[PDB]
Amino acid sequence: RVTLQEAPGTVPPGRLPRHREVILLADLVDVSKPGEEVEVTGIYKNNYDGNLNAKNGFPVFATIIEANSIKRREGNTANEGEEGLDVFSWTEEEEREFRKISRDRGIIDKIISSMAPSIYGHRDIKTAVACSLFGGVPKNVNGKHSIRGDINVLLLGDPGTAKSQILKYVEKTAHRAVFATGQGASAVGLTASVRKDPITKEWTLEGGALVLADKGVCLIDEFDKMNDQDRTSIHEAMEQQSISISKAGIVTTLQARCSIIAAANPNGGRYNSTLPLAQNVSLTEPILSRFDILCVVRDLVDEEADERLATFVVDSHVRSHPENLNARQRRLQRQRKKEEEISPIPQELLMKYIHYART
Amino acid sequence: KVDLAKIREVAAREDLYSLLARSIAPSIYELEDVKKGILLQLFGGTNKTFRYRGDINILLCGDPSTSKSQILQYVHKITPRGVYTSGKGSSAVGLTAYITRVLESGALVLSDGGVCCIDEFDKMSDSTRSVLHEVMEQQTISIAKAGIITTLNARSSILASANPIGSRYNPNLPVTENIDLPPPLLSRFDLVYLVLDKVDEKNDRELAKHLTNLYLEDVLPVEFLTMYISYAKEHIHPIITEAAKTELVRAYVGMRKMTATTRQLESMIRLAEAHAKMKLKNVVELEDVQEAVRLIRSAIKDKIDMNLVQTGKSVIQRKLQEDLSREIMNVLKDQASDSMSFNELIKQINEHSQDRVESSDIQEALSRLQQEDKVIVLGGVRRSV
Amino acid sequence: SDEINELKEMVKDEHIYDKLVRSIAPAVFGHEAVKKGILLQMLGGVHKSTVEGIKLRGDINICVVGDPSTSKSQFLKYVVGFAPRSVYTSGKASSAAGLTAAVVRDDYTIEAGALMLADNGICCIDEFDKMDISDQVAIHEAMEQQTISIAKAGIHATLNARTSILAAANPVGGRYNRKLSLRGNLNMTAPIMSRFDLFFVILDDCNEKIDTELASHIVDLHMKPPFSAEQLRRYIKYARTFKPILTKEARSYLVEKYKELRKDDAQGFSRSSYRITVRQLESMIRLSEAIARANCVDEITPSFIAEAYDLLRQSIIRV
Amino acid sequence: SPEQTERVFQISFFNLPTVHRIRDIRSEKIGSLLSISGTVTRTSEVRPELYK
DNA sequence: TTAGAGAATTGGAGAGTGTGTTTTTTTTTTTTTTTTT
DNA sequence: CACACACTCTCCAATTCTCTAA
Ligand SMILES: Nc1ncnc2c1ncn2[C@@H]1O[C@H](COP(=O)(O)OP(=O)(O)NP(=O)(O)O)[C@@H](O)[C@H]1O
Ligand SMILES: [Mg+2]
Repeated sequence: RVTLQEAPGTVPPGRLPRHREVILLADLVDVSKPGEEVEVTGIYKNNYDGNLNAKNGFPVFATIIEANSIKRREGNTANEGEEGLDVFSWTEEEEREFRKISRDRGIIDKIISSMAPSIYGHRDIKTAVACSLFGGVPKNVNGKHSIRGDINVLLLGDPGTAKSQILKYVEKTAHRAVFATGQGASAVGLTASVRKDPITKEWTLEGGALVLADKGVCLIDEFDKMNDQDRTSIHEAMEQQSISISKAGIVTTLQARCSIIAAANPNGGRYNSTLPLAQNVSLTEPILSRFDILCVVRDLVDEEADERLATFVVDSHVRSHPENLNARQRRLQRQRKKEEEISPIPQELLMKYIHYART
Repeated sequence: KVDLAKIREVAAREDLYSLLARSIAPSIYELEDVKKGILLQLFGGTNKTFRYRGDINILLCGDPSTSKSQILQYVHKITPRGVYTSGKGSSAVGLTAYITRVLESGALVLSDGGVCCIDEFDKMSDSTRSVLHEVMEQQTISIAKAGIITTLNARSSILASANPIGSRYNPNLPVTENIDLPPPLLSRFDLVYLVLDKVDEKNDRELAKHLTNLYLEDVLPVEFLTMYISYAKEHIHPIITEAAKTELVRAYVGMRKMTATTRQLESMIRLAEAHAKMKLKNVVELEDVQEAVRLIRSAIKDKIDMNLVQTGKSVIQRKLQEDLSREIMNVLKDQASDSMSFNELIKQINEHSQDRVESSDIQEALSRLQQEDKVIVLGGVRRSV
Repeated sequence: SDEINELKEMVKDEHIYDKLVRSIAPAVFGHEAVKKGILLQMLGGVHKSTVEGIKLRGDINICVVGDPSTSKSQFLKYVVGFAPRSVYTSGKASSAAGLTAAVVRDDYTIEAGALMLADNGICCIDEFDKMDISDQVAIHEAMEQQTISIAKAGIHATLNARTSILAAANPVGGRYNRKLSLRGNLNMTAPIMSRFDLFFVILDDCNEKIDTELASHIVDLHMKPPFSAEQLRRYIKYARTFKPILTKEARSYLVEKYKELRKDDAQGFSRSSYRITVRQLESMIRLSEAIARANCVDEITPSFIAEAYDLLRQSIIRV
Repeated sequence: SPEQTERVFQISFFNLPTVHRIRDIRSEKIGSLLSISGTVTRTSEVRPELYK
């Protein structure tokens, strides 16, 4: 059984989420993990049971969805071009297309230009995001010792510079990803926590953002504005890529092989270029050294770079305007037209190319 | 369990306003202007639907050593509806409202048009002070929890009472300081009375001889007053006359020339309605408006101290901003750094620069100078632009 | 058709844009540039989703600042009375989880906050400078990314907060210290100072002809506008259905007006800005779209960018 | 087409002369058409009654 | 045509079989989040 | 376990039906 509840972005605010019991049978069991947004197809059914009829006082029947398939609502979701139960699967005619483009002279600089293609400039951030989004290779040495393969990235800089838009793009683009923000993220909402059941009423583990992003990315917006007690929960999952709980007689270690991308502002809200880094930021050497690419963003005035940037932002609003051979195919030639003005490579191909290169 | 002609006996009278004042609380010695204003709070101003409302709000302030709490008792005895409580007397949600295993309701609610009496108001916790702005400014409360999304009408005339913090209230120093209470909540009261007197024989010879006068034996509408109030609140609904308008403006201009926020004009309008509802007059006139002023002048005159600021202290903050400017520039000239430890900042600024300024004022001026961006604070460390 | 004849009578009018800023907050005397801002906030810019899956904010954020006496909260009273999907809240009563969302137990779940309860409408925040900075920072995602995202106990989540913010503030010291640019009067830092689209300073500078006019309004307000609230509400619901387009002469004009804002804000040897970021370029787009919505026109003229640019200068220039 | 069922009709009376409070409810009025004014504290799932 | 003797069907005594019932539920520790400290 | 209730099974006699002679 799976209790399936309404998605909090479709649930109208201040009104309760509804749920249904879903039943998974042979070959559908173990397909979805607690906390995913899931889409089910199935048979809606009902049966008599006396407890309803007893407590409700009417001849009323419980209802159950016998599941016939499951899909996980990853990707951008406002998209007609992405059929099937797995949006990161490829076909043979797609793998052959990855092999073709992988031997384009300058494929790295095409892929980097295609990271957040509607964000102008910032090629060092796009470079750092590309590296973190593909990752390195994890290593184990005679069984005795292990080395971290994930690349962690800190976007440090001034306001209104697409640090948060770069992170919200990586949440659409990465295979498994989780997003968290400042005072909204706790030490054990990251990491993991122990739950007590109301019925059987003994202890169990609930996985946090660094488990639900395992073999994936965790995106930490406004990392400077976390509580230091919450921010210091990350130190094990950066290097050892594990979460070692010992609480309530549960003593164990979860795996937590995420890449972490973080976005922060300097002290006083602005970068001050005459100071050393350790004075521009409220962080310290053990957490600053766990990040293995640092990007500093300075929003300096310049009369020609601000023409090139303002031109790109104006054109990006006009191109993205919601009022700019059958319709379900015919919308895809205009979506393809608009996307290929900006990007060297289709976004649907780059999502599958990244998952293919990772796996 | 457990006639109209009588209104006319009172409503015709020459002495009427003073009669009612001397009979709402007949044990209480003098404090005549406190009685006179509380009386207008019982009737209240006027109301309309389609904003402002006929609720009135009063604060008493002064030493714990006096009968002002006994007034707060008489008002709870006289008033239709109403509740008596005090500042420390519950959690915030116990004074407003809460949700349970379903409405919990507190002293600030279920008293529409009724006097919410509160004592110890100076020592109410600040989280509980921060309950009142939606009630005192919009007559209403908002909540959303556990599927409930809701608003509740609070609609109470507050009668508050407060002590000085610690010792006797000093008369030189300001009312904002001496209660330790925030001006945007204080400015929200329609009247504030300093209920204070000195040791004074030519009063106290009378007061002691009055207080002991009660024990000697085996005009006062002792019930008919609360019924007179009830019938006045049922029947009488004043309106501004054109001959009232010219004075309400002229007096507000006089007070602005003299030092008067528009909250004073809103207080004058609602009091001049209550002073026409008293006398049952149903119409507001020059002779009513002039008492609404005279009561406010007797309250405030007896610059409005917002942000706990004073003219003779904001000039000091600007001199402290200049003191930081010069003190850091001369050290940048003579010493081998543009930065100094906060210990050496208190050991320039506090030791010989000026009369003794504590670290909290330095941190204020310096923070407002971070906002202007002329020094950088790091961690204990401070460095010139 | 009884209502369609009123919308026909409105859109035809030679001067409707003037009639709209005069019908806003009619109980408040003066402050006509704030009336104009509040109208534009209720119309909003067009929300846009990019071919890269990146979302762009359409909603406008207004900050009103001034003396603790000078009428600012009467706008918040008005807006929460007039506009659908709206809430009132304030700074001393605030918390990070009160504003955004909290986590409740006894299993964990979401309790909706002030910025979710106002999703697709206006969150009015009073006492804003008196809000604890540890609780102020909680809205930086909900102001710009228009979502609140959470990781606590067993309940990770992402929630909508497609809300316009209207914030009322007092200077640090009560009096707007006229010797200072806005950036120094107010305890806000560049991260949030750059989120608000435009700021209005409003004041009660004591002068007798103004004083007599204001007192005359407040006494006449006790039982003594070219459109009704029911008319203005129907006009707005109509205007909100347009999705204005930036014409080629407007696209090319907009880049030069942003350069002229951006050139002047530069400070120190590095030429760092403080107020002007590309959020202010996107603010000229949002404002010129709302200015077009009030005129009920589907296409943006460069004169609507000039009207947006003066609404941005009116926040910046104070010496 | 298949065969399509009997339609069930919800007759919805409205605009009664008088409104009762939850405290005005008395068993003497069982089986009689009232109108009731109140505020919702909870709502259940939408469930199927076995009707026929 | 009444009335009385013999045949058929129904009522219910009572014997037989089968099922459910005690019943509690605060207290005390451990945790994780909000806020009022 | 054992003792009440819920429910079915079976037999016996009580009543009414039907035919005959007084
Ligand atoms: N280089 C850029 N190219 C295009 N658009 C940009 C660029 N920089 C910023 N923007 C846009 O302006 C807004 C600011 O980006 P955002 O990601 O919200 O700022 P940020 O860098 O995270 N600043 P902050 O939240 O204050 O720390 C978004 O709408 C972006 O789309
Ligand atoms: Mg950001």
